[PDB]
Amino acid sequence: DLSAASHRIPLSDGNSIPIIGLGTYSEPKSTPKGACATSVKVAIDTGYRHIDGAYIYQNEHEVGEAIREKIAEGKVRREDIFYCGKLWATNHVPEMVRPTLERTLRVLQLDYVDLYIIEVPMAFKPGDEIYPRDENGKWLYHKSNLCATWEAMEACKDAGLVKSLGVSNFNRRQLELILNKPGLKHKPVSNQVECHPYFTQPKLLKFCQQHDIVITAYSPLGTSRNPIWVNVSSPPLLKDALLNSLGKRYNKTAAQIVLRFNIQRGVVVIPKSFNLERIKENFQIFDFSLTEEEMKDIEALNKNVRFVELLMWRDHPEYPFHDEY
Ligand SMILES: NC(=O)c1ccc[n+]([C@@H]2O[C@H](COP(=O)([O-])OP(=O)(O)OC[C@H]3O[C@@H](n4cnc5c(N)ncnc54)[C@H](OP(=O)(O)O)[C@@H]3O)[C@@H](O)[C@H]2O)c1
Repeated sequence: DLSAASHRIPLSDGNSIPIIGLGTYSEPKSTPKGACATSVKVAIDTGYRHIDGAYIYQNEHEVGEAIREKIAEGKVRREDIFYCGKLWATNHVPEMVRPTLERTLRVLQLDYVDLYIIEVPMAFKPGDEIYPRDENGKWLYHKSNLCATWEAMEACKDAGLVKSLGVSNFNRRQLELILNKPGLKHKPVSNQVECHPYFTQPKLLKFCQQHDIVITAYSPLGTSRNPIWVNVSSPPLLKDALLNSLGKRYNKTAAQIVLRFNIQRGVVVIPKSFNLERIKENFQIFDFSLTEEEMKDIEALNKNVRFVELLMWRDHPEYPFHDEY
């Protein structure tokens, strides 16, 4: 059903989202300028029609530069491109939601984004710094009011600034808080969370599917394993015995195996790569399919261990990882 030329899956609001997209986060200090723009351009030439980014990644202007150039030359129309932006923790005050989205539209130099999501359920001290802390290093938190923040996101869709609304790093409770909100206008159509063979999100996936919420697997390849924030407790996902074994069977890499695993179960994948060859490799997942037995053996690889714990904020009231899901 899913092909390189056509792999968009339905969202509950009547829109659709390409099942594979290009992630664009890259460590600022160790990433050449223009690398994100080049990659987005290569991704689009390869066949990607979905790009995942965020203002705090500090390269949203490069993302816009690439999309606009590809539109300019006629490689794609704006409508063929799906861009997802994110609302960071220091911008959850209702009055700041729209101005924050507008800044991103100005950075991208686009009239709207296809998907705008609350980046994390935790609210931080409003200001310039994206990581608020006093002289003692104590993180400056802000009282979260997801319901209020959501109503402001809704107003943004009403103004035509965004086609779909969603969330990221939200547990069942935080999702319910919105899904049961009195007078809910636009339900979240997506929840972007860590998801791969080592963290399959079995219960959260069921919950979301139950409410017609599509899951977007971030860090679908198990992260770049940067110790600054990545829990390296688990061995490299792409070095996994079974994943590499199955790869040989289909003459595919473990990366292609894990990506295929998620899209075959209806989970959107947004693998990040700024490497010409790997960008292409990750897209070649429509010419084969895993058997029901292999799908089961891969799912059986789950360890219930996150590569992204965000432990520095485990004391925040809205930390999403205490609950079982
Ligand atoms: N919303 C959130 O809270 C959140 C959190 C984390 C990530 N995300 C989003 O999800 C995207 C994906 O996640 P992520 O960047 O953390 O991780 P990832 O996509 O799981 O892995 C990326 C790492 O894998 C390498 N890689 C890419 N393709 C590869 C292949 N075929 N074989 C071997 N290595 C490969 C990349 O290096 P090269 O670039 O050199 O190929 C990079 O070091 C982000 O970039 C971002 O758009 C969202």
